[PDB]
Amino acid sequence: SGIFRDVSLLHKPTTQISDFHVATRFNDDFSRAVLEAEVQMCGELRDYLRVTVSLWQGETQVASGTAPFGGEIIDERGGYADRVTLRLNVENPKLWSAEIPNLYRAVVELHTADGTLIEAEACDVGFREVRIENGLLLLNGKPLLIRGVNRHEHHPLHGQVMDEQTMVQDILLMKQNNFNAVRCSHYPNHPLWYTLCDRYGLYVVDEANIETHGMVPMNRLTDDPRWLPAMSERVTRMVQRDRNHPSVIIWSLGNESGHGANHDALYRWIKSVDPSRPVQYEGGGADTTATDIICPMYARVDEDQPFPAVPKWSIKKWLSLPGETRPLILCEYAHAMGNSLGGFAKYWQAFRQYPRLQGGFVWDWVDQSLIKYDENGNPWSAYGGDFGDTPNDRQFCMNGLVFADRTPH
Amino acid sequence: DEANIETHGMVPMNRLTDDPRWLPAMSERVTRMVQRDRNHPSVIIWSLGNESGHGANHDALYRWIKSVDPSRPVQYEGGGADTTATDIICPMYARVDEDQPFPAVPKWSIKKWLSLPGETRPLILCEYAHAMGNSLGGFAKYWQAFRQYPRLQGGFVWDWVDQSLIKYDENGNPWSAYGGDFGDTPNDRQFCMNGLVFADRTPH
Ligand SMILES: [Mg+2]
Ligand SMILES: [Mg+2]
Ligand code: NA
Ligand code: NA
Ligand code: NA
Ligand code: NA
Repeated sequence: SGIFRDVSLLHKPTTQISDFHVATRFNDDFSRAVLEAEVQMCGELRDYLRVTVSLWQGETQVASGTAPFGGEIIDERGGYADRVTLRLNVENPKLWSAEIPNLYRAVVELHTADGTLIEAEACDVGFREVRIENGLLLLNGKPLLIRGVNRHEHHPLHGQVMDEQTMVQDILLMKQNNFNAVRCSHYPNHPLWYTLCDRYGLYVVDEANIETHGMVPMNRLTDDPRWLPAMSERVTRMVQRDRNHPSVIIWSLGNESGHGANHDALYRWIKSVDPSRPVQYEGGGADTTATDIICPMYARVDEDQPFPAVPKWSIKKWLSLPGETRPLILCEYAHAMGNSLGGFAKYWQAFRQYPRLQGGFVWDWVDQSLIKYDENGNPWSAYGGDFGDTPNDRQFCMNGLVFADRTPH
Repeated sequence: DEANIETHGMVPMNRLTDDPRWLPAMSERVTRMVQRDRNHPSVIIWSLGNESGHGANHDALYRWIKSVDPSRPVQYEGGGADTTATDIICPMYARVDEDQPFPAVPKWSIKKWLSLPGETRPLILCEYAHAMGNSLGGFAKYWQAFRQYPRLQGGFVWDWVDQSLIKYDENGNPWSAYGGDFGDTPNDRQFCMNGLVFADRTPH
């Protein structure tokens, strides 16, 4: 517990950019795109106001548009007098992917028409399309093969406080070891994480901070309308914060909270507000109505585990169950606890052989061990119960491909 | 119940089946079988023939059947086993786990075939486990997969009975003959003997 992420003070003008969303849509062969930027303002609404959105590739300005406020009519009462949508055409855009993280810079200027900049906001933009078609998850029209890992935010001396050095150290090692994707198990990450994945190039599953694993049954709260408000905020606020990062390719509704009607309501909310990314969620059997991707945890390659209600079928068998057509990407597989990873090659042979098996996220990146000091003051790696904590789950916190100090296992 | 149409020896295999001038001749082989056998309850699926590639005539006859007799699915393996002329993926000799990616008409592992993008049909092999001589090795692998995958609904082994013919030696004693034993040439030698049983019905 604690104030474990940054604290900052931000000055905004009274008339200000209160939100902005960037979208990139393409023609059939990705040789042409339209960047659309919806900008909202708060404060003093007057006809002299304008928004200019400009797009840059390095020091070159590739496109630019300026418009006054006032969006299209949307209903019988008119439109949003406090919003404007700019549409910029971009020819032959450089596309973003984890393989080549090409980025542009969009600068959003709020200004008077006669030239006074009130304030400017901005973001890195990655031109890419994410869509599931005919049972395949495609990025820029090609089927991805997810070489992923789940990564908690953990430092053996600082706990849950993340620092830039550590995050960079982690991304370098991930890429050096042929990973191309990371799942934010199980909550939104420190904001710099997304910037780093956008820039170095990693596909990201951004996940709402909702996990109620200890309830019995697991959906007791998620199926209860009284908890819809608290859950809604964890999903909606994450989307509002991270929707313009190109690294985020899939939204997740949280983890191990069964399948409740509140997940269905929230799945639909995100599909309405952000049609650019698929939404996934493993709870309730990994292939419920609240997921666009079959995303089991620890389903085996050939072996079925037919538990009642929530069986974990062989992944090859799961894809062809009667009526199923979605792609399957394990949200967790190959639990790397201790001397583990036995059978890892079996998963990769399957992924390469079956088109709709598009990979998965290993559990997990780094052991959650903490540093303790002995009588002589020498450091040593501690696990559950080592701090007097009880009940505890002992070494179950160490499931990493790397030790807490980032030395590889 | 399968129409008497097989043009395996043409090059390419659908040379006649894609030619409209052969539509009439083919149509009769399909329509007159349906007219004759459509009241038999044992017939559960109609087949458009065998190893004749995939031609427009097949599509035409597939729809004829579906229109006159909706009570039975229609299958046909030619042209890759999953064409528009078949309601069942019905490959011949596709293996359980191993793909055989031949050009144009690949034979995918049956487990993978079910799940190719967009595919939803059931899979029943029209022929599998070629029982020629000392054979049937790996037969259990097919059955373990059929029981594990709902959409893998079985198959028809190739085949029941060896096509050997009896000949008699100098002393008048009978012996089992195969291709070339009658002076026939060219011939395909023992490839006519692929059965689970000998010609006289003694089992292999
Ligand atoms: Mg305990
Ligand atoms: Mg010969
Ligand atoms: Na694949
Ligand atoms: Na754990
Ligand atoms: Na089956
Ligand atoms: Na034969």
